[PDB]
Amino acid sequence: TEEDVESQLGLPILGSIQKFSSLIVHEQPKSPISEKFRGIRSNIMFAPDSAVQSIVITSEAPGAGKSTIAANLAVAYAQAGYKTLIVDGDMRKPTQHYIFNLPNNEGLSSLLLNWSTYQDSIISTEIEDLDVLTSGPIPPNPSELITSRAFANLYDTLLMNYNFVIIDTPPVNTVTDAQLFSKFTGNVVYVVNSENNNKDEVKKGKELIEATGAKLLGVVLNRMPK
Repeated sequence: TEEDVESQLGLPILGSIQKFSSLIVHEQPKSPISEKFRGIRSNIMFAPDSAVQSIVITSEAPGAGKSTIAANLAVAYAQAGYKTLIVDGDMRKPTQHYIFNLPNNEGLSSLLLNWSTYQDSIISTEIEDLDVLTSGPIPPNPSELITSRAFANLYDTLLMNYNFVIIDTPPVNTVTDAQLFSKFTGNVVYVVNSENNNKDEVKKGKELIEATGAKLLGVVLNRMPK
């Protein structure tokens, strides 16, 4: 199935994740699934002259499990020794505060608008070397925030303070938020729901990501069978 997707979509497979509290890499660190997350990490970082310090994670459509992939990949980076930040850049339908069991009264949107401080907006989790910047309150104008000087300045600060930054984003099919964040990271990981029978959507997502000019590092195939 992996080889089918690699050829039909024309992208390398960074890893395939079987169907499977969300944080399997933390709760079951020796599991074969957790090892596949470590394989994704390794495939991103060892692919010579790439210096990847940050990535956008997006998907072809809603319901692909993208946010769970992003969170577990962040745990894998932290376990490998990277001081890691996961940013919930989906300010429309945020989920990282649910995944990590955190409040969402302060986060990305409030930080950018000066309603909360840097120090208050980023939370250190109970997992060593893993911090989370939740989305904050839902703004009426998310794309304006992403393209603001405020975000450009924040991004520079994050690169000073973290060895690796992962930005979860909305799916790429209807809004351009993922593309706008890709200006900053220069790098995108594409989560594809293997259960999605609409291959036009899968192919279109690749096209949309490539149109940014960012490096499409490869695909994470999710919800694979045993």
